[PDB]
Amino acid sequence: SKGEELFTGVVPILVELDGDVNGHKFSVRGEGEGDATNGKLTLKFICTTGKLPVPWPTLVTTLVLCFARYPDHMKQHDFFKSAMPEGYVQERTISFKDDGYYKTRAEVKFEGDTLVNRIELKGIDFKEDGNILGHKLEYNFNSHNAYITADKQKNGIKSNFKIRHNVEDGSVQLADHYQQNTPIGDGPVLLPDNHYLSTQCALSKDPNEKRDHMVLLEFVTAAGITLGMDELY
Repeated sequence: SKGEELFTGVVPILVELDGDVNGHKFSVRGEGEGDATNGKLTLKFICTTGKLPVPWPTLVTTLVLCFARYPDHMKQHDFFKSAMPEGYVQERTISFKDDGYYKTRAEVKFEGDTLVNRIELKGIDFKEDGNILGHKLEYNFNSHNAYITADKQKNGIKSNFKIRHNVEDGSVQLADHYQQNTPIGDGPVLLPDNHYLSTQCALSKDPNEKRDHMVLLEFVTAAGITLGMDELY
């Protein structure tokens, strides 16, 4: 697979989400670019339907792991780029402790020169004045490591990880993520050995933007695979 050759430069990104949480419907559109050589994402997201009925941090994980920086000695473990340009399906259940859950299905694939992430999200069983529908979470996103494992019986990968959202009173809201990715095309994909992605996020606002929005700078770097001494020649 020569999919990783599509990420050697800076690649434009389009994100489209349609969401429905407890019947509160919304849409999000994001645009920016990704620089996989540095593991860098820079995106700005707009809620095109007005007010976002959930906190922006709860959508960060849903809103393009093909831009992770895989170190040279781990390039053979990069499922996400190997599926390109045809892409992969990314499905999650995100269970908020003591509250509701999101179900998401996304297609991540190239459309022309642009990497597109197109998502359908459904949220169920939320408390209308819980931390999510009640907008009680701080506008930030802690650094976090997500373990990747191969899912050979589906020709893809899976991952489980806990996101810990800061609550405005000082408590923590757990978002338990269960994730599965499977290729869209029939070409060859890389099934990785066990490793993890290390992610840092900086969330900001655009001063000249009146719509409900999120400016996002994110770094994703792969790690956790023993870089031995044979790989030195």
